[PDB]
Amino acid sequence: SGSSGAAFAKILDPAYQVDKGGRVRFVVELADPKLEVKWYKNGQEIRPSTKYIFEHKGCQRILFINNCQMTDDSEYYVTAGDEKCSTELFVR
Amino acid sequence: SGSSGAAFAKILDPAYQVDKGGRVRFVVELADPKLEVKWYKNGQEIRPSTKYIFEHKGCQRILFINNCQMTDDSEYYVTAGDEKCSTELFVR
Repeated sequence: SGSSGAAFAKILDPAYQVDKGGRVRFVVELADPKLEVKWYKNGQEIRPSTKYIFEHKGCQRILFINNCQMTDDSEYYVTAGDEKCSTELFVR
Repeated sequence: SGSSGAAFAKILDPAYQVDKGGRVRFVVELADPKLEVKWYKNGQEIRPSTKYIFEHKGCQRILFINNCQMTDDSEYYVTAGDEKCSTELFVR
């Protein structure tokens, strides 16, 4: 059963919004504080840069997207273990 | 912006569980009571059968999976408009 593979103590909200030029913060909580996660934008892996800042605080895994523009208006997902959850970012 | 495409008033819960031989009920709520939805099991469209019963009550879109077995332990998603949400079903 997929039950033995549960990895998310807290998943992403269904959707988030942000004003143009603003910053959005995505947060998920893992059961295992040592488990690694990967973030994706519309299916392509996101990596640390000036647009994307990643933080790891114990069980929390955070992704900040800076200077949000319409190019950032998209679906995003994060993987942990054999699971994944997604969200939609709406840029105003 | 994807904001003008929002179609889910209520999305699926992150995960559901069910006992072997039991029945599970998935429910989502659309903003538009006339909008059609499609359900998928691990990426393949689910159709009305004895295993799958679909109900439409105003804005609510429901899917019942009967006689759940380990074969039903899987990821599922539903689409509405240009959006989709997913969930995991754990069979005990």
